[PDB]
Amino acid sequence: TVLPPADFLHAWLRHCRLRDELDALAGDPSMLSRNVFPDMRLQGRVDILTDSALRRRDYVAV
Amino acid sequence: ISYEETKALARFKGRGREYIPPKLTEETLTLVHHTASRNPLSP
Amino acid sequence: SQLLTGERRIFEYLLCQVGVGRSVVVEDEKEACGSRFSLLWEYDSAYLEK
Amino acid sequence: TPHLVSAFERRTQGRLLTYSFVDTASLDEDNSLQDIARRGLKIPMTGMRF
Amino acid sequence: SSPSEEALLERRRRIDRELVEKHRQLGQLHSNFLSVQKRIDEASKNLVG
Amino acid sequence: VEMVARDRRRGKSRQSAIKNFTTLFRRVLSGEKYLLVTQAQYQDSRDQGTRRLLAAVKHTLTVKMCDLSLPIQRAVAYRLYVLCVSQSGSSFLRKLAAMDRDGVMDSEILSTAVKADPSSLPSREHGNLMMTLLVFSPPTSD
Repeated sequence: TVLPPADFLHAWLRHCRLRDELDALAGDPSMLSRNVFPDMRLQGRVDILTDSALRRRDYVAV
Repeated sequence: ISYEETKALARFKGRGREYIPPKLTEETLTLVHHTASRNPLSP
Repeated sequence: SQLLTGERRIFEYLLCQVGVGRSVVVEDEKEACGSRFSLLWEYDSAYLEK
Repeated sequence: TPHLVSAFERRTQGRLLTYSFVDTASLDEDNSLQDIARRGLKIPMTGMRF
Repeated sequence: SSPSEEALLERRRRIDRELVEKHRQLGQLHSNFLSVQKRIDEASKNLVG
Repeated sequence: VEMVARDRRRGKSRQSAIKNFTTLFRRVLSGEKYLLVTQAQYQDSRDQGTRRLLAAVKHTLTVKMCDLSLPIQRAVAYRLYVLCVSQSGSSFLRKLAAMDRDGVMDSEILSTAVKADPSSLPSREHGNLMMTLLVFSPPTSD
């Protein structure tokens, strides 16, 4: 809307190279940012045991 | 018959097993009539 | 506000064909405990009402 | 087991056969799922709810 | 309708589609983080209980 | 995909392939049971016989497996799914989904335990991470 038709053609040639230089300076890692998954889970065995309960656990076990 | 039978029994027409047909899709208001025939005697 | 995966699970169930019959109406579980009710040979299960 | 289906048929002759769902974690250490495939769900003298 | 103007539009579609997939990945990672956090809260109410 | 699997010309050529490789396998096995006894020094003549037997085993299984009906292949793929999803489960479920069909055909002592419930199962995309590592790994043997 501001440049005359002569200035805007030169500016358009400038702008196409500007897009392609932003193509180069962007990279394409992908991959590692795509194979990470929502895989989180809680596991554990916590028990409150009396010493005589530990006596009975060892009788069953070794 | 209608659309219901002529689509499912004519596009397939009893054929089957390897055919697979393709995809399915002043000058305000007066109640007087402004007469088309411009004879004043036409009504 | 939150997308819900809802932690889909490892539900392991046993579809037991439980054959109950001629049940006596009984209150909550604390009195239907085997060692304190002692059903007859006709009645064969205990309906926990409340 | 064919032994289990024969004993179940003899026990329930004039009763319903309701279909209950049993959670695998609600079972105690006695009724391990390895043990269920060999003898079935053993109900003790206290009794188990369905 | 230049080749650079509709190579611009191809790059609009590629990045915008990848934004849709990444926004769902933030949602699934956030849902899983407070999934395990709920397992912590239930473990606190159960072990202290 | 439905065109190719249901194409009759290729299907009955697969069946005629199965008939001809089975007769090839039977003849190589029958001819290898007995040697040839004449009056000459003879080499092994055995490494070519067993090479045609392995040729008539690999090629039979390529035809017979590629000629699988789609409902059958769907049931096999779902069986591998319940094998894959079982790994984040109980000890009995893990063994039973990987077949193992052997089993199935003063003293009030204070103890308690709190358990992490084994109902975790990470999201649906981890489900495909299961399957694409059973089918696209390098083969262990032949």
